[PDB]
Amino acid sequence: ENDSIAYFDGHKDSVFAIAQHPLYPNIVATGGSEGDADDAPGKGYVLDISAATSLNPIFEIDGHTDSINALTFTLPRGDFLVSGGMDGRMRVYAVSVPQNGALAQFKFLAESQETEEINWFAPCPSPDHPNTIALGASDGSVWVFTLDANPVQIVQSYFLHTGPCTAGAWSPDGLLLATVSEDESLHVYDVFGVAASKSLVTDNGQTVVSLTNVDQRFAVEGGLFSVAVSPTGAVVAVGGAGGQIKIVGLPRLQAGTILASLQIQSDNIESLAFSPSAPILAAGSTDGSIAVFDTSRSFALRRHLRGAHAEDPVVKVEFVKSPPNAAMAGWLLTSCGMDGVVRRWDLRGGTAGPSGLVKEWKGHRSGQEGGGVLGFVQGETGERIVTVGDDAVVLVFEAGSHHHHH
Repeated sequence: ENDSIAYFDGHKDSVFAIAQHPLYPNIVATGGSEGDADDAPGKGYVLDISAATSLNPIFEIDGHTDSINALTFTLPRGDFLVSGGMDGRMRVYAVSVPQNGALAQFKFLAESQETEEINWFAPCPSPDHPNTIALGASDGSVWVFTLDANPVQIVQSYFLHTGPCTAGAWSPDGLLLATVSEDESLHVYDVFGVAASKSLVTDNGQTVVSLTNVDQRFAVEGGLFSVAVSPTGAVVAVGGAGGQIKIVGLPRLQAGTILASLQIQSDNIESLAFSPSAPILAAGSTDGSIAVFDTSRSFALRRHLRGAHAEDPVVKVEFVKSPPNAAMAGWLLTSCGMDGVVRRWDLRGGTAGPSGLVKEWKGHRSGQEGGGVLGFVQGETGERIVTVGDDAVVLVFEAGSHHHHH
């Protein structure tokens, strides 16, 4: 019924976004809508989960005149907290986390509003370019900013998509940024100019891969909604309408060709994740299923988990980076859905060539009752999961790998 060990009910309506500090997993920001009126503002909070039953915020994020839709702490060390709204506002806060005193301080620095609606954030993982963030917007544009020193630098502003930019993902080296659109296009941007210097950019001078609706072998009718890049940076996966997934080659810094096409599930692929260390790709669908493909076997189907979240949308799937049982590295997947449940899966099973349900966490309302889980973070080890719900609640769950035996 309710597996949570703590909660936060301060949001007045849908909690759309959540971010976790990269060094301090107890520091989590949540953001969403304060109501359904046309003029309802957005609101965010910063929480300290180490206090985990009712949580009290350590900071409040004000200034958004519409729902907060995106949050991120910057890489590598969370120097900034950035909020992004349906008002197009990007608000930048400096973060200080004193190992001495009672910790976290947050200071507003700047606001940028180059678009009307922010759809997503993705921090750049390049160690060479700290505190760099990308976003995609409803006008199809993709912006890359660096937070340094006019504290907001514009690194890139791209206008290649012609419809809403629905998702973005960096390559692991942080040199490429892959984004997708409702208009069915994929563009992979040479953000820092490295590919251009190696004569690996397309005719438009900006991308290393550009595929659109005119490319018949690529076109996914109804649009693209998710994107993920493999751990070696060798391929990008895009997911879209009708359960379709396309695998496209990237240059290593071969490029732009379709290496595999998939369509096992029946509705929008809303979430895609490559395992960080097992040769598998997981896809979550609006139809409630998760599908697992073997990346070293032409993306053969390993397992089709029908009803992973009943017949409600699978909103997010994400691999546990460093599970307590080191032997399970790369094989443990956490998912959340509009059924109001968070689940974790052991993906070793299935057809691997030459259920797997591990744990369920309940507490949110289902979509049918006005809830649904819209997002989560789970730290490095997956042992503490913090959720955001359409039922305006934030929950904290634990995996309990440490039994504290006597």
